[PDB]
Amino acid sequence: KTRSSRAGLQFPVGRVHRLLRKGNYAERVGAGAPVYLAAVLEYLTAEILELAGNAARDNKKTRIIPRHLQLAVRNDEELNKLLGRVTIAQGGVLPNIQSVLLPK
Amino acid sequence: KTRSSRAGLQFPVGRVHRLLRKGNYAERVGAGAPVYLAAVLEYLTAEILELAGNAARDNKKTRIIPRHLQLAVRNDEELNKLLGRVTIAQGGVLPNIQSVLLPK
Amino acid sequence: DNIQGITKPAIRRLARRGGVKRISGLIYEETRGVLKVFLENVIRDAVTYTEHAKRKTVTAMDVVYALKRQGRTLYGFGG
Amino acid sequence: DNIQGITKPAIRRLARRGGVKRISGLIYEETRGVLKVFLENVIRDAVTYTEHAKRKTVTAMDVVYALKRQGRTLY
Amino acid sequence: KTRKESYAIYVYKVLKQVHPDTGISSKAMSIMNSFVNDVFERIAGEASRLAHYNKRSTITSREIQTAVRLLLPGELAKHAVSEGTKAVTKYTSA
Amino acid sequence: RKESYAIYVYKVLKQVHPDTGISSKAMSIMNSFVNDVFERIAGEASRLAHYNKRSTITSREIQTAVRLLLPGELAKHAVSEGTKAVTKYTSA
Amino acid sequence: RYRPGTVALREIRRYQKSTELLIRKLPFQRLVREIAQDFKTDLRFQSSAVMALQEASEAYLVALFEDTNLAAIHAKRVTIMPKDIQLARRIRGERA
Amino acid sequence: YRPGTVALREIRRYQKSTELLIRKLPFQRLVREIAQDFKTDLRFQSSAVMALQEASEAYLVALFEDTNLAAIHAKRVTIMPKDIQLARRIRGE
DNA sequence: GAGAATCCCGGTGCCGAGGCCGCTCAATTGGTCGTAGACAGCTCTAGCACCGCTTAAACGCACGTACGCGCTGTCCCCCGCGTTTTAACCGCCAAGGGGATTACTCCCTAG
DNA sequence: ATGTATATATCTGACACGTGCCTGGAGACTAGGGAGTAATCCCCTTGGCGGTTAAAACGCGGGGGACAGCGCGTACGTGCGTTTAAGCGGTGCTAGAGCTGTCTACGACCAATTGAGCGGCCTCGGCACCGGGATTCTC
Repeated sequence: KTRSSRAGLQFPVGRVHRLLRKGNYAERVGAGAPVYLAAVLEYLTAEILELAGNAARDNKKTRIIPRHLQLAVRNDEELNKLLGRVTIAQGGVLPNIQSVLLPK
Repeated sequence: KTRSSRAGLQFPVGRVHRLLRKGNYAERVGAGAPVYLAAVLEYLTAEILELAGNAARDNKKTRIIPRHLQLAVRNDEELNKLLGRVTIAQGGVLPNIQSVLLPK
Repeated sequence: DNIQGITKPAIRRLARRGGVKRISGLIYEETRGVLKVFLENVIRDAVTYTEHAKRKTVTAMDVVYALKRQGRTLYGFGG
Repeated sequence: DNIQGITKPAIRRLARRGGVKRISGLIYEETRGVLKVFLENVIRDAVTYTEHAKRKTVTAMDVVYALKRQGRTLY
Repeated sequence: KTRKESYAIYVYKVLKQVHPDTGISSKAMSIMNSFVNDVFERIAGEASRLAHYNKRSTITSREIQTAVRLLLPGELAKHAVSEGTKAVTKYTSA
Repeated sequence: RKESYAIYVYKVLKQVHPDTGISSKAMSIMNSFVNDVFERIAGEASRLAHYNKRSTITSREIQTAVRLLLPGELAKHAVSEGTKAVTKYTSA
Repeated sequence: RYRPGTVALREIRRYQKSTELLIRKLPFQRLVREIAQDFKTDLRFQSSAVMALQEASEAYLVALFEDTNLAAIHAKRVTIMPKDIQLARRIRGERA
Repeated sequence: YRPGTVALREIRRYQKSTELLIRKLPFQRLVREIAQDFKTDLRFQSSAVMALQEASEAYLVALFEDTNLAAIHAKRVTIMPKDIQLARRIRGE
C-alpha cells in the first residue's frame, strides 16, 4: 500500500516528498518529481555501489573501506568531473608517478 | 508616508519585502530585515558610486563608462576579493606589465 | 570548415590584450580548441535551457544564467 | 610558539604524499604561513557559525557548513 | 531518544540486493549519507532556480528532468532519465 | 509594472555626486549587480535559516551572513550602518 | 627606423588603455551558428546573446592569456608554448 | 648512502596507505589558537578538529601536487617558495 | 644627429543621454488571530586538565655524490615588410515566423 | 639442535537476527487558481542585394632565442647517537548541550487607498572624428 512499492522503486518516495515539502524549494510540488528524485538517486548509488563492489573484489576484501570508493571514484572521468572539486576525509592519493620523475 | 522615508532610507521597504516574500526564501519573514537589506544595499552602492566617481574624476569625465566601473572594482583589493568571480562586459582589464618584460 | 574564423591576427589581438609578448605558431590551434570546447560547454547549457521552456530562441538572459551556472557570470544583461 | 608547534617531518610526510622528491629548507615557514591564513579563513566562518548557533563551543556541522562555503566541500 | 533521519538502511539493502555477499562499515554509511543529501540539496536547488528562471511556480517531472539532463557530466544521466521515465510510468500504471 | 532600480540609484548618485552622470549600459550593469547581490544574500538567508531549523528570518541571522560573506572592515561599516538603520526604524 | 620590437609595447599599452572588442562579430556568430546547428535543428538567436558570448569569450581569453603570461614568466621564457596553457588548464581544474 | 631507492620506497609507502601525517595535539593548539583569534577558551570538538585536520591535509596535498607538477614543468625537481606563490596565484588566490 | 610614431590643440554634425507629463498598478495603513521565537528551567554528556609509563619519532652532527647552475656554440624559426585579394561591413528592403498576451477552463495539488 | 606441520583445545571478539513503539505516510474528502490552449497582433531577423576597403595570405631578409652539451660546487639524503614529549589510559570535575513548558507579540492575511516610478516624447551638448602641429624613443 506504500507509494514506493506502487512506483516499483526501492528508495523511499514519501521521505523525499516530506523533505521536499519543508525543504523550502517550491510552494507547489508535483507527484512525479519525488519519484524522479528517488529514481536518479537509486541510479547514482547503484552505479557507485557497483564501482565499490569491483574495487572490493579487486582488493579482495569483504568490507568496502572509503579508500575503495576513492579508487572507484577516480577510475572514471564522469565522477572525476562530478566529484573533482570535492574534498574527502581519509581519501589518500591514487598511484600516479610521472615517467620523467622516475630514475633512468 | 513611505517606510523608506520613515526609516530614513532611500531604497523602498515594500518592494524588497515583496522580493523576499515571493522568492520562496522563507515562509515566515521579518520586518527589520528589509530595512536592513536596504541599508546594506545603500552602503554597497555608496562604496561603488564613490569608487566610480573617483575613477571618473581623474580621467576628467562627467559620465561614468563601464571602463570607469571596471577601474572601480579592480583597484580596491577588498571589493576585488569580494566580487572577483564576476567578469565585466566592456570593462577590460587594468594595464599590468611585469618587471621581467621591461627592456633594460 | 568554419573553425578558422578566429584566425591568426584575432588570436594575436587576444594575446596582446592578455599580456603575452612573443607568440609561437602552435598557440593558435590550441587557443581555438579551448575556445571551441568552452563555447561548446556554454551552448550545451543553452540547448537544455531552450528545450526546457519550449522556446526556440537564445536570449542574453539564457547565456547570462548559463554563465551563472558554471560560475563565470557577467553583468550587463540581467541578474 | 604556535608556528613551530607543527613539525618539519610532518610537512615532509605531506610533501611525500603530494609526490615531492626533493624539497628545500625555506619552504616550511611559507607553507606554514599559507596554512595559517587558510585555517584562519576557515575558522572565521566556523566561529561566526558558533555565534549563529547561540553556543560558546564548536561542533561538527558548523565546520561542515564552513567547508561547504568556499568550495572545498567536506565528505 | 531522538528520531534521527538517515537512509542508511536503504543503501544497505540495495547493497545487499545487488551484492548478496558483501559487508560494510558505519563510516561508509555516514559517508554516502553525506553523498546523497549533498546531491539531494544540489539538484533540489538547481531545479528550484531553473523553474523560477522559467517563472513556473511548481516542480513536476519536467523541471527536474531538464535539471538532471543538464547537471551531471554524462553517462549516468543517459541511464538516469530513461530509468526515471520508466519509474514514473510504473507509478502511473499502478 | 516592469520593476527596476533606475530612479533609486539616480537619487543616490545625486546625493553623493551631484555633478556626475552615468550611461544606460552601466545602468544595466549595476542592475545585474544589485540582482546578483540580492539573490546571493537571499539564498544565504534561506540556507542559514534552514541550518538551525528556524522558520523566521530576523535581522541577526542575515547580519551574521553579511559578517560571513563580506570581508572585514566592509563588514564592520555595513553592520554599523545596518544597526543604526534598524535603530532609527525602531525609534520611530 | 627598423626595430626588433617596440610596436608591440605601444600595441599592448593601447589595448590595455582601450576597452573595445578585438574579435570580429561575423566569424563569431558564424561559429556559434555551426555549433548550434550541429547540436539541434532550426534555432533562433538574439543579438544581445551573441555580444554576451563575445564578452564571455574575450574575458576568458584575457584570463587564460594572463595565466599563460604568468606561467611563462615563472618558466623564465619570453616565447609562449602550448605546455604552459596545458598546465594552466590542468592546474585550474578545467580538464581534470 | 644509497640515493633514490629509499626515497622511492618512501613515496610508495605514503602513496599506498592512508595514514595521518599531522600530529593531533600540535595542530590542536594551532587551530585552538587560530580560534582564540575569534573566540578565546573556545570549548572545542573532536569531530571539529579532525574536520580541520582532513581539510588541511587535503589542501596541503592539492597544493603540493600543484607545486611538484609545475616544478616538473620547470625542468627541476626541487621546490622554491616562488613555485608555491605561482600555484596560489594561478589557482585563484 | 634623422624618422616613424606618438601626444596635443581646435572645428563639427549628431545622436544618444537628461526632463516632463499621463497614469496605472503597487507600496502603505488598519484590523485579527494563531503560531513560533524567546526565556526559564530541567537532566546528564562530554570537554577540559593533570599524572605517569612507554617509546618510536625527532634533532643534530658528519659526509658524499648527483643535480642546480654558469657558460657556449649553434641552427632556425619567428619577426618586419612589400604585394595581391578576398572576405567584412555598412545601407537598405521586404517577410513571415515566432514572441506576448488576452481569456476562459478544469483538474489536481494545497489542506 | 632446532624448525615445523598439522591437528588439537580454549577462548575471546566483532558481527547479524527477534521483540517493542510511535509517528508520519497513506486513504478519503473539499477548493480554487495555475497551467492549458489558442488567436491575434507586431516585431525582428534571417536572406539578399552591392560597393568598397581595411585587412589577411604569401613570400622573403635577418637576428636573437632556444637546443644540447660540459664542467663547478654544494645541498639534501643517509646514518647513528641522543633526546622528548606524542600516545594511552585513567581519573576527577563541571560547563554547557539539549529537551521541555509556557507565554505573547511579531507577522501573515485581508480590504481599501493614494502616489510615484515606467514610458513616450521632447530637446540639446560630450565625445569621437578629422586636420595639422609639437615631441619622444630609436637607429
